[PDB]
Amino acid sequence: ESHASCSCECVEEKIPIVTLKNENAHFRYMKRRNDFALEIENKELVRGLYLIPRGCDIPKKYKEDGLPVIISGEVFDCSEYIKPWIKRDPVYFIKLSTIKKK
Repeated sequence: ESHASCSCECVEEKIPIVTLKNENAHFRYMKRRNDFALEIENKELVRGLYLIPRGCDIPKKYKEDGLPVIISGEVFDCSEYIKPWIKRDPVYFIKLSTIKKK
């Protein structure tokens, strides 16, 4: 179990989606973005959307494409992005509390 700290806060309103506890996931390297996302097993909770551990400094040992991991944290969106005029990358954000290699 590696504990983590995440500080990329929402500007307008945090919109909580779901809280994950000991969730199976895989890290996915995102070529265009050039960042790592998490794909979780329980697709029904996030519509299959990848989770961006935004602002979280992840230990280098987890940054491998396809690595199975076990994660906990708060999945959320930000209302500033929920606007009729906003075109967005379809993702949710996650504030990670723990990550473990599966």
